[PDB]
This record gives sequence, structure tokens and C-alpha cells, in this order.
Amino acid sequence: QVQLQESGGGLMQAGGSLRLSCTASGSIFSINSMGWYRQAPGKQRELVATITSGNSINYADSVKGRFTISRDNAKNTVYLQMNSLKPEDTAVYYCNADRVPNGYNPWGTPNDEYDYWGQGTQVTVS
Amino acid sequence: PAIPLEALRDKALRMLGEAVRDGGQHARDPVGGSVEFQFVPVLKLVSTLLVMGIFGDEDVKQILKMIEPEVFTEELEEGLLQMKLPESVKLQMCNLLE
Amino acid sequence: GVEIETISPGDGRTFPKKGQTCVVHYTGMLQNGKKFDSSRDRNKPFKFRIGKQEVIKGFEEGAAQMSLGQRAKLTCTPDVAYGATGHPGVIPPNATLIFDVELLNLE
Amino acid sequence: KHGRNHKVLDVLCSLCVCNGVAVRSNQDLITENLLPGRELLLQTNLINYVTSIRPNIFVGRAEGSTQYGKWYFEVMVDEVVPFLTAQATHLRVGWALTEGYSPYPGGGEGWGGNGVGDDLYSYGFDGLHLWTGHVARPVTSPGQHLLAPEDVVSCCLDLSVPSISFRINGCPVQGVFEAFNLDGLFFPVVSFSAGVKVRFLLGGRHGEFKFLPPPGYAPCHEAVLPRERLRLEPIKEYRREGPRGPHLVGPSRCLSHTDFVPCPVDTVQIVLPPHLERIREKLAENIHELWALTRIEQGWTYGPVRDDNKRLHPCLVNFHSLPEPERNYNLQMSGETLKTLLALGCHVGMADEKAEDNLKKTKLPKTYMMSNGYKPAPLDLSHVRLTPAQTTLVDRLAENGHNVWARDRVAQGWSYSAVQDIPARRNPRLVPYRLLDEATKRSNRDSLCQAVRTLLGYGYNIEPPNQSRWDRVRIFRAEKSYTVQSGRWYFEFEAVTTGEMRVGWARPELRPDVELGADELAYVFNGHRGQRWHLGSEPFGRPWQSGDVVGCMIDLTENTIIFTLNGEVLMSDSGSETAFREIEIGDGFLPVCSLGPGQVGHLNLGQDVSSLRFFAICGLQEGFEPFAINMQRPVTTWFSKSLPQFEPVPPEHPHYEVARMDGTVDTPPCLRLAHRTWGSQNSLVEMLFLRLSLPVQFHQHFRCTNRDDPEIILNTTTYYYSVRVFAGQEPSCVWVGWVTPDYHQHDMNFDLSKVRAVTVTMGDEQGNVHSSLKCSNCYMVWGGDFVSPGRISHTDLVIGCLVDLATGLMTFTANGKESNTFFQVEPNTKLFPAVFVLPTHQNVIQFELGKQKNIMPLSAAMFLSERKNPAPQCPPRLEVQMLMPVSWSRMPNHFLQVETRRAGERLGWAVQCQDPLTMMALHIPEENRCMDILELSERLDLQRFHSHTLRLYRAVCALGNNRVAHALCSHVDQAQLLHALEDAH
Repeated sequence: QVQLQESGGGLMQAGGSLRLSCTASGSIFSINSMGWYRQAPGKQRELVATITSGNSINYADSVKGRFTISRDNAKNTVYLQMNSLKPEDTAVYYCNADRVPNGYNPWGTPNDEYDYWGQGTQVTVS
Repeated sequence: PAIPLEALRDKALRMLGEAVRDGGQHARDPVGGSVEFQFVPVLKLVSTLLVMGIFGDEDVKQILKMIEPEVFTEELEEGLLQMKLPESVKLQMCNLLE
Repeated sequence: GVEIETISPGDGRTFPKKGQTCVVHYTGMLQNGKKFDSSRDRNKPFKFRIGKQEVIKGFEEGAAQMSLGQRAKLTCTPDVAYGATGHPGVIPPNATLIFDVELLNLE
Repeated sequence: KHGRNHKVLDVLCSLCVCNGVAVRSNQDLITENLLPGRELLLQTNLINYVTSIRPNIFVGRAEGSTQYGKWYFEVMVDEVVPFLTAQATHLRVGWALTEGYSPYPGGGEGWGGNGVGDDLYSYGFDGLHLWTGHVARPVTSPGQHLLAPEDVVSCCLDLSVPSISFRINGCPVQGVFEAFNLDGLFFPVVSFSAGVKVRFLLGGRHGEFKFLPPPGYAPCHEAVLPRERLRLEPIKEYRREGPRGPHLVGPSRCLSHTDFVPCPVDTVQIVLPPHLERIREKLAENIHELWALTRIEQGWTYGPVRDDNKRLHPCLVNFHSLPEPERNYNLQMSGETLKTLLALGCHVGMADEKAEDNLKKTKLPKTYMMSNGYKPAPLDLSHVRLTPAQTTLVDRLAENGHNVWARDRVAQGWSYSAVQDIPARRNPRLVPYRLLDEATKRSNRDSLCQAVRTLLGYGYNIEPPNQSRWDRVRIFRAEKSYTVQSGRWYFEFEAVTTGEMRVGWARPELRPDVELGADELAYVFNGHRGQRWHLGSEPFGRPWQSGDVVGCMIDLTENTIIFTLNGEVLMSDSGSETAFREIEIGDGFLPVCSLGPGQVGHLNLGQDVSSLRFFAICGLQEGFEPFAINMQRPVTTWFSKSLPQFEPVPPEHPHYEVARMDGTVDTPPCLRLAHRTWGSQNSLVEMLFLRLSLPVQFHQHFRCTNRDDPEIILNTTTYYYSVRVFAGQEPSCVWVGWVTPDYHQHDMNFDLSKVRAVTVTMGDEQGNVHSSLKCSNCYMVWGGDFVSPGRISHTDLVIGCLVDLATGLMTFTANGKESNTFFQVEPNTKLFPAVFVLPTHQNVIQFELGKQKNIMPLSAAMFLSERKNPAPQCPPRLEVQMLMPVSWSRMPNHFLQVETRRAGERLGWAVQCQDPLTMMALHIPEENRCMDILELSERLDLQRFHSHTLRLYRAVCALGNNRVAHALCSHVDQAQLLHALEDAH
């Protein structure tokens, strides 16, 4: 239903601004939150500062660096700005459009289990 | 055509021994459905092997014992002569004693 | 033309000669799968030497082409031996004979 | 031509001996004109039993199913002793459908027991052949070495673009079953005879793959349903060893490919009332409240900075007071809950008598939320417990929500697996809510129970809104030779599993199709509800439970049948101890028990009177005697086998009648079918399956080969027959064609999409297709969707079937115009003519038979004596046979003993059998089916015919015809003779 694609990668020195665009085409069922998760090579996939509909900001465990993540609901597109860069930030970033918002799970197990994954994109840092 | 004669030689002894021991005790399921069908084919086979001469000395002694343990003591409890038999079994047994 | 397909592998080198007795256990089958002989139920393999023509000549050819200890098939066509006219009452006239054979104890 | 007469054999054996002097010419003529054919007389030889074992895994393909398409398993051989007891050790590994592959010990099609690849439901591989439909295709495997004692067979199945592939010791097997039937659940299966040891390597903890799975092929070990554990079980067992003795087992309960699909109730189209809006606000409030309590209970801190990593509660205010996406996230809970509630017959209450106002708010200071407050509106219920109707409604709603979410995942492309991984779109809870384990059931239903109990705290109105016929009951009766007509008999039936296992006595002519007690041939008692059964059902006794044993006794002197339960006599409603009375001795009586689906019963006839418990309490002093008290051998039983086998139409069939009309002139000799009770009482309209009794057999060698031209008619190899469909009979209900002797489908509303087909695509190591032959058990035109069918007209549709026994084609024609069906078969195939018809008129169909220009009639094909006779005829052998759903089959006295157990986490499950077992099989040449020689104890016509065949053998070899004796050694071998000597039954 909701097909979402993440694009935007590059290689440059620390401190390079990076626009990562994830477009979610489909219903507004999954508009409730746009989670972001990074898989570092050989490291458990870990969470990125995620915004829920209305650009609600919530810093995550790997929020190190400038995570200027915003999104418009007209075409359901989320852009993450990595202004800062670190050598440890080299990872594959994946976006998910899901109807459960951040830290907000009173629903049943199936409704907590609605989740749509995406392609993802590798980002490297010099 | 040839068939293992020692195989039949021990098989007839064993089979008629089991037939006699099963006929000694009153059972409602005789082999084949009746006492005559249980005994007549086996007695015919034993008689044919005996006249053909396949049975040895101890095998003939075993047949004699199984016909009658007491009178034919070499020196089951119920001999094959004493227990009630139908006319076909009687005829085959007369041919056997001949 | 006896067609040969191996089923159980064997040594693959000791093919029989004229003068060597092949001890062979076999189950004979018709072309339609109708069993017409078997030495397994007789529990003596039929102990033939190659070159005396005690056998189907196709059986001789197949046994020669086999080795000791290896299953093969023999597709004996009717033209071979009594395939055209077999012991009346066993083999119908002009019938291919499937012979599932294996060599043991080649002397 | 005139059938199997036991008097023609008398004529033949009288032709052999002339008053004490045998005639060699006649003896040799009989042995050269009757024996070599092996087509008229009944063949017989010894074979081994074949037993099949499967894992507890079922994988299927369906539209929207929650199961993966690709699976892969393997079996390793540890030890095989070939040729134990003079027979090849059968050993095949493959897949098998869950509906149709039900091999029974003994019997079977062709020779020997049926294993994998014996029918079209299963597909096997014995090492060098690809077995399917009891036909072996020699495969070009790199080994071509059978299944050695050290060997590995890895089998994979891709259900999408259906294909089954094998790999022996890593080498790719050059052959694939393709385009088979997807109507069922495939399972791994190993079929084997006595004397094998193999280990089932499913993967994961249940063995370790010695070769890697092909890319995209999931291991089979993760297909286990969450409600069950992995275990090795027989395919379909009617018998299982127990502590006291053998336990009869009824038909097993099996799933279906449509059972793995979710079908939730659509609720988006459900309209909402203002009552939904009125109740939804407070319901969402309470959801937030119970959750706040859990936040306080959990490490979740009361931090209004809205940071889930620091475990911070976002709202932190007693009133919900949230932004819009959070607010509707709370309200749509109740919105969708009430939509699903009102999609059923349930209404919505409106705070009856201000019940919500009456119920108060009991705040607890201990659970103080730093931000939300001392207690976030606990909303403690006024001790309103959940009504059982409400709890069933909760589970109903839980099932709906689970099915909706599973349907979403499936539309996304998710599949179920025992282990969970996110990248490969796999879930361990994607199975439908009925197949769910109880823990996830509780996790799904907890929030719904809280919502329903909150709604009940508010004022709210409370109100609530295998199994196929002839495959549900297994009838185990004593043999027809043990009928009792006098005396006092007693036999026990232990009920291991409570349910419908009707137990009692029955007439010798108990029809297996009709259930026990629905007719006059049975006197039984159904302890599921206590109801006695004879020509109807009447209340009696009491229902039983697990461990209850029914000591059924009969008095022929008093003409009574009395049932006792656990040592006390069961009394009727009127108080009479005798359940039935004034019972005519008649032909006799037999112990009988009809077990239902998933039912286990221990039938103790009384061979061991010491093992007969409660007999001293009831029966010993009453004068009753144990059934088979002095019998040495155990009493053989006859289970109601469910295999649909063709049998001749009875002359006195209450509804269908077969008329043998004479050929006369301008008409061929034909068999016309009529429906006696059409348009009247008992005018049942069911799919009738009909075939002619004699088959046409294709040539072994497939060579290229007004007034009737004599040279063409002398060189004719083609055969013709036709079927007339009358004006009243709808052409959309007739199915004209042929059937193989392996057709056993009795499903109603038959269609050509329900036929069994499989293409055995054999190839080369490079990949070029060696062959792409097709295999099917029936070849009919699509008469239901026939262009000839396309408006009710008074004309009769004649469908002809021109079959070339040399080329192999079966071209069909309709009313002269040639149909586009050109089924092509392999050599040495027998094909009974057949039609399947749904009766819509009194005159339904007519097998016209006959001939056309330059074509033999079908009688030339069926009968060898009339091979060159171009005159159509209907000898008495030819007749119309209708498909029977069930028939009696003898239970084998000894079953193959198989031990299945897991050696460890590394090795895994292992299957082992080492006890040789053989039976003598009587094989009908024309029908290509065999049964026990012991089964002839009730089939008296076959018994007499085979006895006179043996008499003919003796007479034709008598008086020293040693050549004929040597010839007869092939038909009757030494092993057969010795086994018949030692065979007591």
C-alpha cells in the first residue's frame, strides 16, 4: 500500500550537509510516523530522531550530529539534514512509514505491528 | 520341477505339529474355517512326502509320536487318533496308516 | 540388443569370461512388468558359466558386460533367445524381457 | 467376453482329463492359449508392506495465503539392507498432497503397497527414478546409484510456478515435476519397506543441512505452526499401538490451503452513529488512564519532554489534552472497535440510568505520576465482571483485528516463519488467529478486554449477535465369518477420546456408506450424547467421558442387546435395562464401532478374558461369554476404507438404472442410463461418475501408424465410441472421455480444473529439456464449458472419441465438427471409457459404442477374440460401473512396526524399521489393482473363481505333464506355495 523509497548518498569530509529524501507514496494510514533506522557495518541497527505528523521532535540514542529532519504531508516526503558528519556515522539509513507514533503504544499487538519498510541508502563519511 | 525337499521335510513336521496342538484345545477359529480344511491338506502333504521317502528316521518317529504318543512311545498329550475327526480326515488318516 | 542400465554400483572391472561361473540372482519381468521368473524365491542363484549357452544369449551378453557385485538391467528383445517363443505357458510370443540382475561370487 | 464364470473353468479342466487318462494336446493348448496372457486369470505373488512417515509440516499456496512458496528439506540414509525376504527394499523421498495421498497398509494399485509417487498426489525419487502415478521415469542423475546406505537426498519445492526438485549428494537431479495441482497442503514424506534407517533433516535445531539450500528456498523446519510441535507421524492411520492393546483411530483432522488465508469482516463501509462519538471520548480517556498506570508501573518516567529513549510519557495530563494526530490515535481505537461491534448484531448503550455517573473515580496516591498527577483518573470499575457472551465477543473482535492486520502484511508481501527476521519480510504471528498460540491470543485480546469492560462499566446493552461425507466416520466391524446366531456374547469398547464413536452390534450386510443406526442393519449406542441408534435416534443411558468402557452384550436367546458403562447397566428413559428387545437372530450379528474425526477407541473383543475388565462385574454371573473367548488367532476386522473405487451398478439400485438396448439397424449396441425417481420423491441430483468395465490398452510400441473400404478397415488401428446426451439433459453437465485405472476422485461438482495432472519435465545437465511428458488420471472434454453445449434445444448431442492405440492420440469430435482436444498419452496405458454426468432429466446419457467409417468399434479394442471383427457388440463383460465412495477393506493382521525418535539436536529425528513383513497379493489384470489374498474370505465370487483357477492349474498339470508343471512354476512360485502353506488366515 504505502511504498516508500529513501535516496541520497555521498562521500565528503566531516561537516558536510546531506539531504536524505524519503518519499512515501500511498495512503495516509502510515503518515502517523516516519521512523529512521541506521545499520552500521557489523553493528546492530539503531534508531534515529523520528518525527510524527506535525514534525514532533524526539532525540534518539544515535542523535549525535545535527539531525534536522522535517517532512511535508502534501506528497508525504521526509528530508533529513545531516549538516554534521562523523566517521562513525557511516551506515545505511532506512525509512519506515508506520501508524504507531514515537513512544506511543496503547494499541493491541497487531496495531503495534503495522510497519512498512523501505529500500534505504548507504551514506559514507570521510 | 525341483523344490527344497529338506525345507518341505521340516515344514510338514512343524505345520502338522501346530495343527495337532491347535486341534487338541477346542478353538472356535480352526485354520481354514473347519477341522477338515485344517487337517486334510496337511495330512495329504505328509502322506505324499512319506510315500516319496523324504522323511528321515527321526522325522518318521515324530510323525508316529504325533499320531499316537502312548502306544508309539519311542522309549501334545492328546493324540491325533483319539480326538474327534470328520470323515475326510479319517480317510486321509487311513491312507496315512496304510 | 540388450540395453543395460546400472542400479547398484560395483567393482566395475571384473567382467566375466568364457570359463567363469557367474553366480546370478535375478527377477525376470515381461515388457509390461509381468513377473515370469525369480531366483530370489528359490534362494539359490542360478549358477551358469558363460559360453555353455545355458542361458538367454542376451543374458550371457549382459552378464559379460556387467562386473562382480553391480546391479544392471537387461532389456532382452524378443529376437534374442526364446523372446520370440518362450516356454509355452510363461512367455508370450515376441515379448521383450526385462531382466533385473546382479552378479555375485564370480568364479 | 462373457465375464468370469466358474463353470467355464470346469469345462476347461474337464477338457484336460479323459476318465483317468490325460490328453497332452489339450493340456498344452490350454497352457498356451490361457496362461501366457496373464489377463483373464487372477495373478498373485508376494510383496512387502510399504509405510510412509511425514513430518508435522504442511505448506500450501493460495491467493493471499500467509505461507511462503519456497521450502527445502532433506533425508539422509544411514543403513539399507537390500533384498531382505526376496524383495527390493522400497525407499522413496518426496512431497505429497494432504488431500488424496492416504496410503493404507496392503492393497494398493498395481503390485505392492503404495508409497510416494504411487499416485498423482505424491511425487517421489528412489535414487534413479522419478516416481509419479505408479510410473517410474529413469532420471539422468550424475550418480544413478539408487539410495545407498550412505546417501543424502535434498528435496526442494517452489510452490509459485509449481516445481519439485531433487539433489542427491549435492549433484543436481535432471528431472522436475512441474505444473502439478496446488489444491492441498504439501508435506515431506518418506515411504519405505522393512529394513531401513533414515534421518529427517528439516533444518535449524531439527537436524543440520549437509548442503546449503538454493537461494530463495527457506528451510522446512520453520514451517511448524505455533500451536503444535514437530513430530513424526503416519500419513493416515486407523490403528496405533497402545498400553492395553491396539487403538482404533478415526479419520484425521487436516487443514487446508484456504485455512491459512485471512478473511476478516470489512468494517470501513460500516456507518457510525452519534452514539459512537458520545462513548468514544471517554473510552479513549480510559485507554490513556490504564496506560498511564502501566507507565507508572513500568520504568517509563513521568517526563513531559516527550522522549521515548528516556522513557518519557508525552501527554502527562489527566485530560488527554493532546495534539490532533495523538488525539485521533486515541479515538480511532473506540471508533474501529464500535464499527466492528455494530458490524455484528450488537448495539451501543447510552449510559443507562447514568451508570457512568454512578461509577466513581478511586485515585491511589502510591502510583503518583510526577507530571500526570497522583493518579491519572484510575476509572476503577464497580466490580463489573465480563459476561461470557462479552468474552466470546472479545475473541471474535480479536480474531477480526488479527485477520485484518495479517491481510495487510500479506498484501505487503510478508510470510510466516517460526523464527523471526525483518529484512526477509517474515513474521511468527502471521498465521490466522485460530492457528495462533494462546500467549499471543492473550496479548491481542488484553486491550480489547479492557475496552469491553470499560464499555460495560458504562451503560451499555449486553447481547450477543475429515469432515466431508463418507470421510468422517471409520467403521470397524468384525469379519463376516464370525457372525453369531446363538448364545450370550460380551465385548468391551474403551473410549480413549470422548466423542462420537457409536458402538454396538450390526448385521453382516452393514452398508459402509450409511452411518450406523440410520438404517436397520445396525444396533448401536452413541455415547457422545447417550443416544441409542436403530432406524433413528432415541434418548438412552448417559454420555461418556475419557476412560469410560462400554461392555456391549447381546443375548440371542432373549433377543436383546444391553449396553453397560463402567460396570453398571445403562437404563433407558422408561427404566428398562435392555436397550433393544425382540431382535430377530436373522443372518447374525457382529461387533462394530464407528469412530468419528480425531477419535480413539480400544475395541477389546475378549480374546484375553483377564484383559476384559468389568466382565466379572457385568457378564460373568449373567451367563454372558466373552466374544472370541477360545479363539487362538485374533479376530480380523474390516475398516470402512474411504478410497473411491469403481464398482458395478447394482441391478436393483433405488435411483439409477442401466438399460442394455439391442443394436438393431442404423443404431449401435448401446448402454443407456435412466433416473427412475427423477422429478419425484428422492430425486437426488449428484455428480454421477460412470465408466465401462473393460479398458482399452495402448500398444506397447508406439509406431507412426459410405461403404467401408476393406483394406483400410483391415489396417485400422484407431477405435471409436460415442455418447448420446438427450434433449432434457443439459450439455453443461456431461463430461465425455476416458479414465485411467488410478482415478479415485469422488468430489461433487466435478470440473476439469479439479483433475490431477503433472508434467514430468526431464532435462540435461546443461539445461536443455530432454522431455516434457504430461501425466493425468483422466482425459475428458470440457463438456460443462463446451462450445458444443452452447438455449435448451430438442436435439441430442453426440460426442465421439477417436483413439489411436498406435499413435497415442485421443481426438474428440462433437456433432461431426472436430473438437480442439488432442490428448496424447504414453505407451502401455489402459483407459476405461467414462462419463461424469449431473442428472437433470430422466434420460441422462447413453454409451452408444459402435463404429464409424474405416474405424473399429470399441469392442475390437476391449476383446482380443473380436480383434478383427468390425461388427459392434456388447458382450456381458461390458457394463456400466458407478463410483462408490467407500468400501470394506480388511485390516492387516500384522502392521509394519516403525520407530521414530530424535537422537539429538545435531542429528535430529530418525525413522527406523527392521521387522520384515510380506503379504500375498491377488491382482486383477484388467483393473490394475490388488488386494490381500485373505480379503477373499468375504468376496465369495472371487474366492470361487480363484479356487477353480487353482483346480484348472492342477488338472492341466496332472498325470505327469512336467512341461506344464515347469510352466506353472512361473505363475505359482515356491515362496507363494510355502507362504500359502504357512498362512493360517
